[PDB]
Amino acid sequence: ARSTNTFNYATYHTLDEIYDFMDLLVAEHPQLVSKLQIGRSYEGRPIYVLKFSTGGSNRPAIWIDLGIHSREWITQATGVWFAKKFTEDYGQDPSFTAILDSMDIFLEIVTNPDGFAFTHSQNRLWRKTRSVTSSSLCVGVDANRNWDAGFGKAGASSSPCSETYHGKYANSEVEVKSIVDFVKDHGNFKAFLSIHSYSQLLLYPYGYTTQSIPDKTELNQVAKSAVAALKSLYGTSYKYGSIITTIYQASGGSIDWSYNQGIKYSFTFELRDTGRYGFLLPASQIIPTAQETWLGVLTIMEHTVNN
Ligand SMILES: O=C(O)[C@H](Cc1ccccc1)C[N+](=O)[O-]
Ligand SMILES: [Zn+2]
Repeated sequence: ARSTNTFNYATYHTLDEIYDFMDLLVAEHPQLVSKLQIGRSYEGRPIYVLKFSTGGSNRPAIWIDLGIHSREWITQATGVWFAKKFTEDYGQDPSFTAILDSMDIFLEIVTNPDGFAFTHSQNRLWRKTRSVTSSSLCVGVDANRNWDAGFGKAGASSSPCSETYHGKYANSEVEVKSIVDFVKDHGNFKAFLSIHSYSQLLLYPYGYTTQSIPDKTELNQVAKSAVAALKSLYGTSYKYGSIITTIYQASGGSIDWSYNQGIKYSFTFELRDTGRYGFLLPASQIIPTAQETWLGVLTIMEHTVNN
């Protein structure tokens, strides 16, 4: 409602409620958190990134995006919880305090706001952006097939009506270009975490090719350690490995792009569950999901500051 402590973390929210939450958290924690507008969506909604910083200086940074696929409600709900948790644990958890004392975190809670608004007003299962061209009656692009990393290769669809439509060219979606510009402008990201649901997976690059990344051994073990940390709280069991070996080919993906920019700790989370409820994860699962996922993310961040 009126403070981040009266905000209900155990229910799903609208775009406007999440956007309001950001302003409240900035107001309450002005020495730690600022709200950045990195662009506007196809339909002209502001695209917001929360910056968590204690100072500097172009500090080494962690990127986290949630809700690129709009129907994956657990992700935006987890993003809100993450934002609050950062303000809770800074000054409290020594490990996390050390991360924020030397690094910045950039958190994008609603990466596809038009899709999110649309899952509230029209179609709960909508996944793509809401871009339209006169070239087709079909709406939207899969924003996680739109990145300039194996763009247009097997693992995406060239058909505008497809749910995995890659768009006409790489970065055609302003929601993607806004991130690309921000990350390129910055130049000093060390981790890039893209949060999705569902399937309980922790994935590293690549999706578009079977070629092993030169950091495979390391990321595989970081992934194993993060999965163990996550499992430790409530027993939630994740599988892990490269995108292509674990699911299948997928092209134009965010972490393939981020990894190719030299951002080593590039991972994609697929949160709860494994299909019991699927996209329609019960609200009662929001806080436990956010809690355990935090443990996994923290594990990755600790490897970033110490490397
Ligand atoms: O099919 C997809 O778009 C995803 C598989 C994937 C996961 C990470 C990078 C690229 C692709 C899963 N996603 O949450 O729907
Ligand atoms: Zn997704």
